[PDB]
Amino acid sequence: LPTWSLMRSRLSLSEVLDSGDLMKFAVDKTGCQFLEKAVKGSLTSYQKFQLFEQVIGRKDDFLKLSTNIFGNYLVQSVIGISLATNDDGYTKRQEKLKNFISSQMTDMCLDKFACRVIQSSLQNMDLSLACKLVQALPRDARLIAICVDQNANHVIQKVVAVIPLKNWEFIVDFVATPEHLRQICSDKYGCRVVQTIIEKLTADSMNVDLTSAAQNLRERALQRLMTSVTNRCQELATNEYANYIIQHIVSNDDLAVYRECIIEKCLMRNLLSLSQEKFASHVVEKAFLHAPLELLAEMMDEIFDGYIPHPDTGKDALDIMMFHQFGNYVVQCMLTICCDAVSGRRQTKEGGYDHAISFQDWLKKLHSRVTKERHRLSRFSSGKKMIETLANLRSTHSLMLEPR
RNA sequence: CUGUGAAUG
Repeated sequence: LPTWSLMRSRLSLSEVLDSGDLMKFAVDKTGCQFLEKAVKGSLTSYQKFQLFEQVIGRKDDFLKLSTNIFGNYLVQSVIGISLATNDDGYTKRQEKLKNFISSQMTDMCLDKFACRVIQSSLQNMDLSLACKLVQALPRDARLIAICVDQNANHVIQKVVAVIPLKNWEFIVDFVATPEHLRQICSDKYGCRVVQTIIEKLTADSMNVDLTSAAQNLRERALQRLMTSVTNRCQELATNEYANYIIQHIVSNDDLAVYRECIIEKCLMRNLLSLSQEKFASHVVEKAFLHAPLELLAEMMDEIFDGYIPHPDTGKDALDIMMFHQFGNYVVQCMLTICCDAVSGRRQTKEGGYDHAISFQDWLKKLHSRVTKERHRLSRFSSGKKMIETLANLRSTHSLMLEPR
């Protein structure tokens, strides 16, 4: 810290701005707190002019402060003041700030601190200028690195949240490329980007404000991304991170038409295998909970009768799943769904049929199996829940098998 | 006999 300031209580902001030493204060733990308090006061027109010039008016200083642990806060603060100061330099200032960021977009996105300057600009700038920042995003392998970066992934998520889809449609098609989807989806941060894109592309209650034309644009982008997801959903559903994306599609009511596509193309005929997977068993659970009734019947039939019992012991698919360390959560789900249906906590009407009598059949199968195996089941936390679940109803009312 | 997901003072 410069010696002429040592920090005196009578230090004024104008002193700091006039001295040429603002960069010294801005990168200093104590000096930045002074500037943070100062710029919150009633600034004269010239004080603002000096701040605009010295904080967001000089490209190299702007980058040094934006990439600084303390200076990035001063940058965001001055950006806010510049956007709130509607003088005759307003248009020029915002244009220059867009140019500074655009010219260093990728490096700023990857920086722990400068990515906060990006996000604050995206949501605070006038929409027309914020859309220009989005155009400065890269389109090659650097975009993959941005989506899987611990910092830069939040830049993409911010774009998706505050910028209309027309501006970032290239990101949807970039992610949907089979080679790119595999890399991004199986990453801890990339999977958050994909899930955030899917939610923004959903016609849920947070998109009812869209015009018809923007709804059509959203629907077409959703269909392109859903095609790539459902094309490698088996790989996605078993992955430690991408299984959350499959769960989200299967469980979200506003993605109903895709839940049936995912179930039929990925989970059907693989329920026994996927029920024994650490990550995919959660997907199977969601599918049972949310499947349409016509499909749920096929899923139940696959568990009860889709596999040939073991030729030596007679162990069948239900026995494997009911006692498996992950499969038991699927069987519990099946039992809970049936008990909810017969007790009235779940409706049973679909497609012109009443499937009440079908839930009765599945419950009777499960009750009969649980009754016969009650002694083995009573050893386990899962078995005790299943027994308890059936008792509450009476009061009120990886090994593979040969598939069929 | 219980079973998995984000980066600044």
